[PDB]
Amino acid sequence: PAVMNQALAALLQQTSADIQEVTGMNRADMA
Amino acid sequence: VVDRQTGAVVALNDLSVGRYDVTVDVGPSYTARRDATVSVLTNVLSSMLPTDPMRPAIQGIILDNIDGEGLDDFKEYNRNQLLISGIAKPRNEKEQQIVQQ
Amino acid sequence: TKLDEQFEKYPKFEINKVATELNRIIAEYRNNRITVKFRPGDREASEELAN
Repeated sequence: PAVMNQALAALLQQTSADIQEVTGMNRADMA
Repeated sequence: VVDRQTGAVVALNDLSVGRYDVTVDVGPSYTARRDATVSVLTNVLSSMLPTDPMRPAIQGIILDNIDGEGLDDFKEYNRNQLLISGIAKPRNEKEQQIVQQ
Repeated sequence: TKLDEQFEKYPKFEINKVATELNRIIAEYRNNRITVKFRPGDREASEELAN
């Protein structure tokens, strides 16, 4: 049957985290 | 004796005066004398219960030393309120013979 | 590299992550701007002069 290599999952998780990380006294904190 | 003064055409250093009667110490660095006075009087405050009698006098003396823009009328009113209660010690120009009178 | 008589280039992705704290510092400054203020002295007419 089909298999999922570890590199694809690593890229999926990493990009999913990095999009949110990059895209954003209390008023100053607000982006 | 109520004033400490020195004067000469060129500063004269008397060798017989001796050491002064002051002590050298360290403390907070203030930009102006008003900041130091306000800080010390504020530190004196907040240690007194609300019913103390000296609190209005302390508050008036603190507000006397504050500096700002467009507070002329308020400052004059505070000075008059201190003068009529015998704390300001009028400096013998007009308020000793007008306000005190 | 040549890669069988070509010049295909290496992929060069970028993920900027050093700008968030810089933007935080800039916003912190711009939230509370400062300027020059003149303090009076021990004279009879320093208040009006400073004003």
